[PDB]
Amino acid sequence: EFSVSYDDRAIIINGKRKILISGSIHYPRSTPQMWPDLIQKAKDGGLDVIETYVFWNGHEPSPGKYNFEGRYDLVRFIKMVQRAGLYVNLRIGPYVCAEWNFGGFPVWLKYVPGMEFRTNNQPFKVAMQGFVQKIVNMMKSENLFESQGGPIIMAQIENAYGPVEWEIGAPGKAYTKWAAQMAVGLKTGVPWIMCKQEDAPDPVIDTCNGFYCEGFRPNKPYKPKMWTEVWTGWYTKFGGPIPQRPAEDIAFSVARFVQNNGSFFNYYMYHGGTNFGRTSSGLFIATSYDYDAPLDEYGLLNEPKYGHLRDLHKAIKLSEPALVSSYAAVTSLGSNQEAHVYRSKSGACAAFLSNYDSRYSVKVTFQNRPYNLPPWSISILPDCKTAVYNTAQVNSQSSSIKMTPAGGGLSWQSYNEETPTADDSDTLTANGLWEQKNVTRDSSDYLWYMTNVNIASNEGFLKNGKDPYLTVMSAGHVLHVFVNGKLSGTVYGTLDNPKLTYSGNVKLRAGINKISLLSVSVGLPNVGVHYDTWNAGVLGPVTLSGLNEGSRNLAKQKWSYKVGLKGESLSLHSLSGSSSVEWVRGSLMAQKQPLTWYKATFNAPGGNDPLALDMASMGKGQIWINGEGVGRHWPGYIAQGDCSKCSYAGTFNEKKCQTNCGQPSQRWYHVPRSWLKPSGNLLVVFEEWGGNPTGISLVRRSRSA
Ligand SMILES: *[C@@H]1O[C@H](CO)[C@@H](O[C@@H]2O[C@H](CO)[C@@H](O)[C@H](O)[C@H]2NC(C)=O)[C@H](O)[C@H]1NC(C)=O
Ligand SMILES: OC[C@H]1O[C@@H](OC[C@H]2O[C@@H](O)[C@H](O)[C@@H](O)[C@H]2O)[C@H](O)[C@@H](O)[C@H]1O
Ligand SMILES: *[C@@H]1O[C@H](CO)[C@@H](O)[C@H](O)[C@H]1NC(C)=O
Repeated sequence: EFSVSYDDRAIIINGKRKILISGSIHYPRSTPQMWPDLIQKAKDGGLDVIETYVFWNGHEPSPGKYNFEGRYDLVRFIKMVQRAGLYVNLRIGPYVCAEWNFGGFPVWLKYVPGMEFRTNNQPFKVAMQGFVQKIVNMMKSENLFESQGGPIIMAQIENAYGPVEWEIGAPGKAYTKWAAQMAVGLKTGVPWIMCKQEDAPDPVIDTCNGFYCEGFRPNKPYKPKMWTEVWTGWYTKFGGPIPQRPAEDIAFSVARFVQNNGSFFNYYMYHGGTNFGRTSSGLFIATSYDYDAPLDEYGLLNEPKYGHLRDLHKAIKLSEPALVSSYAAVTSLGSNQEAHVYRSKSGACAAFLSNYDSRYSVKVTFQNRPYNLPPWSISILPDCKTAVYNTAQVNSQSSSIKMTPAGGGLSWQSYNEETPTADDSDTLTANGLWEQKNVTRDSSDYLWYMTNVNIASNEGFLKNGKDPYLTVMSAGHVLHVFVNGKLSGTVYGTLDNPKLTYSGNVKLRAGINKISLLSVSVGLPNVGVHYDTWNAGVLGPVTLSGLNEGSRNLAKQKWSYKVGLKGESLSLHSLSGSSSVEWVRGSLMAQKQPLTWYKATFNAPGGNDPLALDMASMGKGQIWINGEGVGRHWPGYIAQGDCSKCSYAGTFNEKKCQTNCGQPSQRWYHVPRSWLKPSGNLLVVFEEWGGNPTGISLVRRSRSA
């Protein structure tokens, strides 16, 4: 009764070939209350398919122990897409990349004996197989594959493994063949895909990802041409600018794919949303995952992009009957101009008129009619006669963002975190430096590295006014050097160069001195060959120079360790644990002091406009609302980059249209309205660096013209 197949031309759904317009919405990057609205906006946006990864590390935070509640109710999500009458592309992975913590892998999986990620490895294959089968059976049980009458029209195994293969060699090739075969073996009833996988074995369709995919061809003539990730922008990193991609360029890129036998394209992202909590964003990925998506982080329409693409879709639909019953024939129109014509025997005809010149308009003559093609544009003629649309002629009104403060400054109470000093009587120690992930298992961003340094009272520097020199090399990502109780410096890295060295004169005194290093990870790496093996934390070298002896290798002494903060162990973020301790009030409020907790109670504003926290007054830390993790803040990290003004025309790259340079990387932090009660809301902020909580203001988001 229902089926999904495919031929050289398209995916065939229930016996009908389709030109499928898709967009990505990641279920855990918004709330269940937001989903129907997001999905409805997608539908009105002209999307046929919603595409999502599955996030293993969210769904299995402990072997055998699963989570499918709240924003992680995968089944609830898929069912809401079905209710909107849209299809689903379930990209199961379970390596997913996605700028997501560890690429989606549960951290515990690293520490399974014999384990090795994304290669021909028995522990890996068992774990991977097990979870993929769990997800497929969960879907099948509720008849959620299209074959069974459900919305899922295809699924992805792995993610962009192709590049990784080339470096890993034969074991990669064997893993690829295994992953494809095992996926197909789960008998979903619908096609399987792998992205960036030139060697995908039948019957798996290999797809394309990027800014443009118009030249791409699947690895067999009898597979449709599909573009699984049309990048709508780029991620925002802490330390980085807000990257935009011009709607006119996207529409061009899409038109250019479709005109050339493309039959499936998917905006990555259609709704980017938010990296909530502390196990969502990957290495240095900002809380905001806006991606300059057609639906902004807050779920509002990103005009004009949203509309311009709605118009594109409308035009593709007018062309569809012709598109699906012919093949693209190319007629040269000029030096740098083409016609792509889909003429069926039924008489139905659709034409695409292109101008690849990035500088000049060209007048072109097609079937006796003149067409002005703006630079870097395509005109779509659904009947081969009248241009209903052109990729550079944007007929939606633009929109910009306003954040209107609402409520005011709340009453704050503080709670100072202690700066721990090692001693003779510690619990968890070793004669060397341990890698952070290994020690913390990612239970917290924080690991204290602690040691004693003995200074003999005859030391040269003691006789004079001098201070010895301390070098702390760390694999990243932030490091606070504490000497004899006091903060001595803070060094921090970038996505590209997460490595750190602190280098400074430290005032030591005769006898036993206390060094305490606060090592902080900001998400776990999520992309790269052997990215799981990359280190975090202070693995040194660590030297103390300017002594009677030459330098002293402090990696070679006894170290002690404290995982996490005490506020974490006390859950000062939840309502129960917060009022199980006692906080400072009034005048004696923690002002610009590191490692501080702050707490306040507020009423939800009225209105139906999305809400954020203005955290400009703050440094770096985490935010909770009624015990639910809003995410990490890091307004302290100023955006660095090249932010020239750009035009839509010409080959786009992620750095072309960057904005907000010399401003806080992310100032506003999304708060889902579904997280609020009318009154008595608990706002907890751990401040890592130092900030003034008073000026923390709640804000209301609208989009003007
Ligand atoms: C769109 O698809 C068809 C095939 O699916 C392409 O036409 C084929 O071109 C190949 C290689 O150049 C020929 O050997 C085949 O004989 C053609 N097949 C058929 C069935 O006609 C066509 O070129 C593609 N369109 C564009 C724009 O390239
Ligand atoms: O899949 C979602 C994310 O993909 C990321 O890039 C993946 C791709 O990166 C290429 O540079 C590389 O050649 C290839 O091996 C893949 O790893 C995107 O950069 C990211 O924005 C998401 O789209
Ligand atoms: C990892 O942790 C264990 C102690 O729990 C230790 O034996 C091992 O050497 C550590 N290795 C590192 C930090 O790489």
